[PDB]
Amino acid sequence: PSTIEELAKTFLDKFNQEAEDLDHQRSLAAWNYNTNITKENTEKMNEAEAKWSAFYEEQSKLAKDYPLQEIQNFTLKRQLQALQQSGSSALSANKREQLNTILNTMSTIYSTGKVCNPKKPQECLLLEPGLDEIMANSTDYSERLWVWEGWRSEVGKQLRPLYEEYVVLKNEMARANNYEDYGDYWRGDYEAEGADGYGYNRNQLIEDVERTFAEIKPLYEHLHAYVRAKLMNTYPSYISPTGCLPAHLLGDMWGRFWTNLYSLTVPFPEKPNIDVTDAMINQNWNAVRIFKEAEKFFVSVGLPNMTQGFWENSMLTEPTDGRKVVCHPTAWDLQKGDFRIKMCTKVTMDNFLTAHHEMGHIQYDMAYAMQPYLLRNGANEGFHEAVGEIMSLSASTPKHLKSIGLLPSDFREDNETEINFLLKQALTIVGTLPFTYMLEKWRWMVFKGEIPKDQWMKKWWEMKREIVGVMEPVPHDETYCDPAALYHVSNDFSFIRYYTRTIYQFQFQEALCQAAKHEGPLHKCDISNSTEAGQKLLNMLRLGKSKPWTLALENVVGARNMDVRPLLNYFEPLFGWLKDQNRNSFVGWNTDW
Amino acid sequence: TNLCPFGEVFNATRFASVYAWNRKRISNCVADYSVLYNSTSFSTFKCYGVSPTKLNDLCFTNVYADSFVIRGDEVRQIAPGQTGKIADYNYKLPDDFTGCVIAWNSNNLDSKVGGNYNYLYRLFRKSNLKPFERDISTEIYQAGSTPCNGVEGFNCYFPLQSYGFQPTNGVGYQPYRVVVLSFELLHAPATVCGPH
Ligand SMILES: *[C@@H]1O[C@H](CO)[C@@H](O[C@@H]2O[C@H](CO)[C@@H](O[C@@H]3O[C@H](CO)[C@@H](O)[C@H](O)[C@@H]3O)[C@H](O)[C@H]2NC(C)=O)[C@H](O)[C@H]1NC(C)=O
Ligand SMILES: *[C@@H]1O[C@H](CO)[C@@H](O[C@@H]2O[C@H](CO)[C@@H](O)[C@H](O)[C@H]2NC(C)=O)[C@H](O)[C@H]1NC(C)=O
Ligand SMILES: *[C@@H]1O[C@H](CO)[C@@H](O)[C@H](O)[C@H]1NC(C)=O
Ligand SMILES: *[C@@H]1O[C@H](CO)[C@@H](O)[C@H](O)[C@H]1NC(C)=O
Ligand SMILES: *[C@@H]1O[C@H](CO)[C@@H](O)[C@H](O)[C@H]1NC(C)=O
Ligand SMILES: *[C@@H]1O[C@H](CO)[C@@H](O)[C@H](O)[C@H]1NC(C)=O
Ligand SMILES: [Zn+2]
Repeated sequence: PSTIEELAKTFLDKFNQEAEDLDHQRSLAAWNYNTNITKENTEKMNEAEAKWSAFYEEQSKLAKDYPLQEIQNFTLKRQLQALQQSGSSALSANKREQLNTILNTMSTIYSTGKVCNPKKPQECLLLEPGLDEIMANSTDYSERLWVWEGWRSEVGKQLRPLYEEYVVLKNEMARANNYEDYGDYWRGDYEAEGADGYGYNRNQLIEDVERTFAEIKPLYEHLHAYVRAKLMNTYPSYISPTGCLPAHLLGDMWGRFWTNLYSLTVPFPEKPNIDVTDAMINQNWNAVRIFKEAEKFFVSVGLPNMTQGFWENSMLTEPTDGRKVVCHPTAWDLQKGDFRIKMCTKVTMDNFLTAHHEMGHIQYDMAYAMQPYLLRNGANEGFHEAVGEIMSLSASTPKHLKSIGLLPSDFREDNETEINFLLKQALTIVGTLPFTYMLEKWRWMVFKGEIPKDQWMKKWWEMKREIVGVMEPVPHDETYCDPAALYHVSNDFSFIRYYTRTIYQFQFQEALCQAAKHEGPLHKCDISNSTEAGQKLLNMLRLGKSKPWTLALENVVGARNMDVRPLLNYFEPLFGWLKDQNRNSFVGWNTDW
Repeated sequence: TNLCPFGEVFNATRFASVYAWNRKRISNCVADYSVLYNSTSFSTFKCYGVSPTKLNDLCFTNVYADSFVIRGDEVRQIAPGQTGKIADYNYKLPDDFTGCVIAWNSNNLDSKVGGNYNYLYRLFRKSNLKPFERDISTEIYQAGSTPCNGVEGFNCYFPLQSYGFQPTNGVGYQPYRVVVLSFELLHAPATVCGPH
């Protein structure tokens, strides 16, 4: 009669239907909220999230009744695996009863956290709008230090017990879903099977991360030296020319991005940086024109143009009707050919670039819409934001800026502003790579139970010093939970995406800028007008999750795994400048204070 | 003699759901096929067997007007020799079809905010439709050995699902009305003609 695979194909044919219908209703609900804030619409969004959850859990149980080992078309196997491999909620309802409340408890702490200036204890400030500013705009060692320690104390020490329980429960859920720890579970997202050598094993992710970081270390070391040296001139009496960097003295509340150390690290301050914002202002551009120029970019490579739903239903400019709105750039796929973008766009160069990034998302969304629902997503958690960044890299090149008509045709690329730009790039892109690798390595080890709680923070900072070159301002006992002082950690999110995403793009860029027969420094290419780039790219964007992410990558870059060489290339100009500048300095950090 | 009622078909107020497609006979009458191929409302106008404009000079023994509402991306399924759930489980045309397929977008009437879930389609069926077959069953589809006790369950699905037509949807997921004109070339008396 009818095999397990045949029955399951039908099963998926039905799920897809009920899934896309109920997702489209959730999506429309969430739109009505994010774009118009009302108690009513908030309620309705929660209601639809409830119906959606119910549906997904029931279907996941039903999916587990079709034994995967009897399903044999790898495409179907991937869909079933996704549907049945959902069991974060697969243990005592009591576990889910309160051990979801601790999760909720954590977020509420992080969201309501308030630390008071010891000099003005009356002046207690929140993180989101009152401390993040200090940590980005202040040069006062003492001010920055009271903010840093106040946060890690008031909040981290509270979150410490919660995080401990969180670990034991999440490890139980993992073990339940046949995964060694919450670590193995999260590293599932990279697991793949199919064809020959196109498969990927969760136990390789560690290798490849480590391997690639090994190759980035030189670059980072030099950036570190250079930043240190400049920082010494701002914070002398605090920085050893040979040690690590104090954690509060970096760009933000964590050393996540060294982006806001530019004023303190600018290579040639006299030379200003290309800011088309004035051009756009004078040329009386508006939001629609930004997005229309974006659309042209994608059309010129051979990608489609935005749907009409896109223009009709998108929030492209903060509303004047009074509606309260979440002003954060998002790119929506509401599952029925309804694609949209929610962005309080303003006439500025940044918004211009991010419009190209977000439409990059929409373009991915549109390209895989020919795939079954469960396969409608980027090959892994890195691909989407890699694609978005590709767009923003081409859009910003001085070449592209001229062709658009925002530069002056006779613009000159002095090797000095090139260096300024490549530094700022490094300060965000390269800087976060160490931080990101360490943070996930600490979490992975904790989940594997290789860091006994008695030595949790003792390794946290130990590792910070060895890998990130950062040292703790004051010493912290095991009453602290500094890693939980990050939205991602205390709010239960994978962080390794941010690392892999980065290695992935430069591969992509070197591959598409290689098809456009671009000659010269990779940091200066615009894939514009290149249909060969367009095709190379589209022929993977369509795949979605339907083939193993290794295959998708190979189709574009020509390789099956992370290769840091394109990244290194993208920065090779900056790298040589840095090496000279640190010739008569020490590069490296003595691990200890 | 008299003019054919093509109006009542195309400009009909309420349209049918593809699984319950509606059929109307064209009695002794003459119609101007030009008013059809001279209107710009029509998204898809593909004629099989016949020459579009020469119809105004031809004669046919019978004409059948089948009408149903479908999805944009499914209009490609209503053509001779096609696979799909629409062409296999709801409305199949014969490989030797000799008629025309006319279709237009209808977001304006068939879609509503929150969605007009009134139009439906057959998702599963034990065997493909035969040319011009119709199936308005509502029996639980039994995919496996376990018998469906007239209730939906494991490997036991209700066969008909609802299009959700929200105006914000994409063209391909947007409502499109479809009229299929079947022309009968028989040795019998020809009572459907044009400009003689
Ligand atoms: C991608 O392709 C477009 C289309 O060719 C490029 O934009 C075009 O660039 C040229 C070069 O500046 C423009 O030519 C100019 O034409 C005017 C008269 O129209 C003339 O006064 C100038 O002396 C010059 O010959 C052209 O107008 C312009 N746009 C169009 C629609 O043709 C673009 O530069 C290409 N590259 C990139 C990176 O976008
Ligand atoms: C934007 O898209 C529309 C349709 O999606 C384009 O109109 C099509 O234009 C192309 C190129 O001339 C033709 O191949 C099609 O036949 C046209 N119509 C349809 C219905 O597809 C329009 O040209 C596009 N414009 C830009 C600037 O991308
Ligand atoms: C926002 O939501 C409220 C709910 O009370 C609704 O009345 C209002 O019409 C909405 N605003 C729009 C649609 O602009
Ligand atoms: C798997 O199933 C789909 C069903 O539509 C089919 O297109 C494909 O050829 C099958 N085989 C492989 C190897 O994907
Ligand atoms: C830093 O200052 C700018 C204005 O100079 C302000 O807009 C921003 O909110 C401040 N804080 C940051 C960037 O964290
Ligand atoms: C439907 O009405 C329009 C004008 O209202 C007309 O042009 C068209 O031919 C009509 N359809 C018929 C007669 O089948
Ligand atoms: Zn994004």
